[PDB]
Amino acid sequence: DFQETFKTSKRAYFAQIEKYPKLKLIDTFCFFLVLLGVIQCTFIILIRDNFPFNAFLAGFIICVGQFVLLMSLRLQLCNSFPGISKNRAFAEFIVASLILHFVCLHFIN
Amino acid sequence: VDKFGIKPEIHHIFHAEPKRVAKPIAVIFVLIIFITILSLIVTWLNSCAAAFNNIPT
Ligand SMILES: CC(=O)N[C@H]1[C@H](O[C@H]2[C@H](O)[C@@H](NC(C)=O)[C@@H](OP(=O)(O)OP(=O)(O)OCC[C@H](C)CC/C=C(/C)CC/C=C(/C)CCC=C(C)C)O[C@@H]2CO)O[C@H](CO)[C@@H](O[C@@H]2O[C@H](CO[C@H]3O[C@H](CO)[C@@H](O)[C@H](O[C@H]4O[C@H](CO)[C@@H](O)[C@H](O)[C@@H]4O)[C@@H]3O)[C@@H](O)[C@H](O[C@H]3O[C@H](CO)[C@@H](O)[C@H](O)[C@@H]3O[C@H]3O[C@H](CO)[C@@H](O)[C@H](O)[C@@H]3O[C@H]3O[C@H](CO)[C@@H](O)[C@H](O[C@H]4O[C@H](CO)[C@@H](O)[C@H](O[C@H]5O[C@H](CO)[C@@H](O)[C@H](O)[C@H]5O[C@H]5O[C@H](CO)[C@@H](O)[C@H](O)[C@H]5O)[C@H]4O)[C@@H]3O)[C@@H]2O)[C@@H]1O
Ligand SMILES: *[C@@H]1O[C@H](CO)[C@@H](O[C@@H]2O[C@H](CO)[C@@H](O[C@@H]3O[C@H](CO[C@H]4O[C@H](CO)[C@@H](O)[C@H](O)[C@@H]4O)[C@@H](O)[C@H](O[C@H]4O[C@H](CO)[C@@H](O)[C@H](O)[C@@H]4O[C@H]4O[C@H](CO)[C@@H](O)[C@H](O)[C@@H]4O[C@H]4O[C@H](CO)[C@@H](O)[C@H](O)[C@@H]4O)[C@@H]3O)[C@H](O)[C@H]2NC(C)=O)[C@H](O)[C@H]1NC(C)=O
Repeated sequence: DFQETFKTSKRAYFAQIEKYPKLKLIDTFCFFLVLLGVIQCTFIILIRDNFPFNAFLAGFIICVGQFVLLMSLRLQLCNSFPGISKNRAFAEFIVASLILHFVCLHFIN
Repeated sequence: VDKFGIKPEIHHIFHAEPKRVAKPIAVIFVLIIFITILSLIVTWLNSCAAAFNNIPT
């Protein structure tokens, strides 16, 4: 059952990431964006304190936000939406990313 | 005997400044994050292929 769908999906996935090179860049980025969030959470646990809560959140949310924007890009890039082309779906991504980076550099103070 | 004698002194009691972690631990974690960024930047250029083929001309 599950142990079979596992190989099936792994096959499909690696096939796609090899066929299209760019769909690996985003994936690598997303993987590391997880790690950084985990590192921050581990810090919060290792010290059992979250004194700069503004700072902690500004550092965790920039990762969550970048992850979700990358996934929106990967979905708009694997199968384009009706009125948005691959280009416009990269410029929109850039604008949203820049806005996120600003509000996050304003939150940490 | 109200308000006829010297009065006991009052002194405000303040709170405590929140404890900041010792700089060694913070330095260790900063190093971990820097190593993670480097590992990403090299995973792109090594295991993954960021081809840099189509540089505009
Ligand atoms: C009746 C009523 O209502 N009332 C109200 C009012 O109202 C009113 C209004 O106002 C008016 N207006 C005008 C203009 O005039 C009017 O109106 P109107 O007409 O109505 O109009 P509107 O409103 O607009 O309309 C509305 C609309 C509607 C809503 C519509 C709807 C619709 C619909 C459709 C529906 C929708 C929905 C839904 C759901 C549905 C949907 C769908 C579905 C679901 C399906 O009129 C009205 C009426 O008439 O108002 C007011 C106001 O204004 C209010 O009041 C307020 O309140 C609040 C609250 O309260 C609450 O809570 C509390 C607690 O908190 C409690 O206590 C309370 O209790 C109370 O009450 C109860 C009952 O009554 C009783 O029983 C008791 O006993 C008591 O009494 C409650 O519960 C409060 O709070 C307030 O207070 C405040 O304020 C004041 C001023 O003066 C003061 O005095 C006090 O003290 C307080 O304070 C506080 O707060 C503030 C803010 O808020 C501040 O400023 C201050 O400072 C303070 O704070 C402090 O403390 C606190 C605690 O205590 C804390 O938390 C804080 O902290 C924080 O913050 C800070 C600053 O910002 C910071 O700093 C911090 O942070 C730090 O730390 C931390 C920890 O450690 C850490 O983590 C961090 O990191 C840090 O950071 C820092 O540092 C760093 C470095 O290191 C740096 O970097 C940074 O930067 C910094 O930051 C934090 O934490 C502090 O401590 C008041 O009371 C009333 O109520
Ligand atoms: C909304 O509006 C309302 C009203 O407009 C605001 O409410 C007022 O808030 C005042 C302060 O927040 C409060 O005043 C305090 O009341 C305390 C309790 O009073 C009742 O009990 C005592 C006996 O315990 C009775 O004598 C009294 O009549 C009442 O029945 C008092 O205990 C407070 O006294 C202490 O503070 C004042 C002001 O600093 C000092 O003059 C006094 O000597 C006391 O000082 C001790 O505590 C301070 C720290 O607060 C220390 O700095 C000081 O060195 C003393 O410390 C010793 O004692 C403490 C234990 O108390 C001990 O831990 C320490 O180690 C030392 O041994 C003060 O009188 C008003 O009553 C209250 N009014 C009403 C109607 O509720 C409300 O704030 C507003 N909302 C806001 C602003 O958000």
